[PDB]
Amino acid sequence: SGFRKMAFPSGKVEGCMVQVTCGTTTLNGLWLDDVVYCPRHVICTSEDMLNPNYEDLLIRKSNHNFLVQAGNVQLRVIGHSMQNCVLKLKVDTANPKTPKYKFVRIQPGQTFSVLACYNGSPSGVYQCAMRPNFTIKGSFLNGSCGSVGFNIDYDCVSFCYMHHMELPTGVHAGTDLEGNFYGPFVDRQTAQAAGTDTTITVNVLAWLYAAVINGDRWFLNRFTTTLNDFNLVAMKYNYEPLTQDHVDILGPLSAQTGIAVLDMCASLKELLQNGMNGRTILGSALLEDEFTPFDVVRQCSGVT
Amino acid sequence: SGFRKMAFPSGKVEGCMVQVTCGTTTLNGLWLDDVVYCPRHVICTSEDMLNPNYEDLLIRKSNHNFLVQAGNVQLRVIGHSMQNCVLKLKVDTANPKTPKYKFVRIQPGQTFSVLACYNGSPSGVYQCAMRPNFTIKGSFLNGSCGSVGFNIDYDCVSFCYMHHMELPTGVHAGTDLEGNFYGPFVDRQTAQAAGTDTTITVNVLAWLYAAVINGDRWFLNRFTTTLNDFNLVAMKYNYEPLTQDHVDILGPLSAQTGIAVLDMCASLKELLQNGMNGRTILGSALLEDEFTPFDVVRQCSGVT
Ligand SMILES: *[C@](O)(C(=O)NC)[C@H](C[C@@H]1CCNC1=O)NC(=O)[C@H](CC1CC1)n1cccc(NC(=O)Nc2ccccc2)c1=O
Ligand SMILES: *[C@](O)(C(=O)NC)[C@H](C[C@@H]1CCNC1=O)NC(=O)[C@H](CC1CC1)n1cccc(NC(=O)Nc2ccccc2)c1=O
Repeated sequence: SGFRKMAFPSGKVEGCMVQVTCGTTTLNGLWLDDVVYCPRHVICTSEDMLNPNYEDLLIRKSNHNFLVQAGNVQLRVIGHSMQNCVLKLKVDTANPKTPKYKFVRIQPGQTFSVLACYNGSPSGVYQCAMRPNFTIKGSFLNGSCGSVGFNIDYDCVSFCYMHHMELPTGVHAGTDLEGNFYGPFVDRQTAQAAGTDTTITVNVLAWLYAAVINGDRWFLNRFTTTLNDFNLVAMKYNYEPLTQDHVDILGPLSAQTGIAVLDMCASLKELLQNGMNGRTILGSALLEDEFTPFDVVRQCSGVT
Repeated sequence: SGFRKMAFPSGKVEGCMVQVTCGTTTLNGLWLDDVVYCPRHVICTSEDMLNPNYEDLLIRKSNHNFLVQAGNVQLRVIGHSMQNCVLKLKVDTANPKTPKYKFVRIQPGQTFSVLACYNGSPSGVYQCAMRPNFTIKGSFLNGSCGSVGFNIDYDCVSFCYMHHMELPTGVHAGTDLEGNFYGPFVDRQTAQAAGTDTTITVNVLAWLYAAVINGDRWFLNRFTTTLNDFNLVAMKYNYEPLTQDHVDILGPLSAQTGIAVLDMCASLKELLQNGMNGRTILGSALLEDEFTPFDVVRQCSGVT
């Protein structure tokens, strides 16, 4: 049994990761078929970062300015296109190991695997969630940019994130693979703080269900509640408003544990109102909100 | 910046994972060159599990009893050998994608990546530590057995663990790739509980150093201490005795933060004696002991 923060295998993505060099700047690229994707700020100097005009910066740039390196192989750029905040570089080769793939923009609450890369080479993989504020709590050093976040349907890799910037609080922002930022952020060295970081209620309820499954159950109260009731408690503790689909979604888990959603909503309610009082649910001494109902099911089923 | 529990890329290991079927039982195998490694309890029936005599069970078994499946390919077994609690199956093919590899037995405190597998296909990867008791806190369902834990030196994969059983408390035990159990455990369905789970002191000190680096510093006290002093506090809170090498090892971190080891030993000392009082160091409301000094450095350097 047992339960951990666990990421999708990285093998399929690994072999799509290449180094991109334009001038001084060097960051990571995603190579699918004969296109290579990268953050457009690869063309920016440090003096530009303050206030860049990417179109204008693009004038002076040509195919030959972009050094794309796949291990020890210098892919020939033969065409370059900007899309929102991504650069796409047409190359003369197709990636032999392009998998079945897709670009998806995820909703806030949804989780993905992040393969961290420095110089086209992967350092590590870790799982995180798209937070309500639209930020992520990543692990990212200078060089990391152009790393991507993904899910797999054991066949088709789904690309949701590409990393661009770090923010106050030491959190992160980035783009879908069409280069639109999650959240009202821009690629610019300017003051742009995050909003209020709210907790993903449904995700916690899943974590609590995962505890029951596993055996931790001390938090299980004898009371029930209402949706309206609980949502009136939730806003006080900056949790996200729990809806009916959210209820629907927790059904299978409810099914498996024989604990109605709304009873679990009341177990949580007291934990908000009374804290864990220095006990540990599933190892954590905090309420974990970075597991989707699906993420739990994956792990309490053995899906591959 | 930011800091996460992060696992080595799984790509190289992924392509060494195969399904092994002997009778009803079906578990995972590691295929390197022309040998396939699996837990020997693949030859056990449920009636055997109670008390198995593997030698005796082996008599009735032949090369043709072991179905090794690499995706949709039925590797020909041509020789079978038992080593402690592992089965090695000689096959007529070499694994095309065998990486530079090694078998290492790790010490308690050392961490590795676990690639969880069901039916030769990987479900997920996650990082955990070999605990002082010699157990691991894994995520493992029936089917998981024969999954392996590894580190990579970005070249050479080092194999340290292969998963066999789950224990009371919902923790796990297993073997090096030579099939010797970590800890005084046997492959048998019998009563065999773990010992006292102690905390890996040095690992926590690293986590604390990772906080300072990142920016969390509220726990930094104005006091210092002694090794003997702190170790007298540690035993009370079931932490591992901190030694001089452990001090030596924390040097680079000390170097980077300009905080002597022994000052950090005093910051910890109060946290033991006073608890976090419902604050969060690096997201966790608990003292995290599953990061090696090296693990921190990797992540606060960008090693690949
Ligand atoms: C990325 O460009 C890269 O890897 N390039 C090789 C880089 C990655 C980040 C740096 C360290 N960790 C990271 O995730 N990101 C940037 O340098 C980024 C460039 C974007 C396009 C404009 N960037 C530039 C300038 C400033 C910041 N962030 C801050 O300094 N913000 C901040 C202000 C106050 C307090 C805390 C943070 C930035 O991310
Ligand atoms: C493994 O054999 C497998 O995957 N086979 C296909 C399997 C994996 C575990 C089952 C669920 N999670 C796991 O990690 N392990 C076993 O079945 C294992 C076999 C070993 C060789 C003897 N095994 C058999 C019998 C009993 C246990 N453990 C317990 O039931 N122990 C226990 C007692 C009391 C309280 C809690 C646990 C066992 O692991």
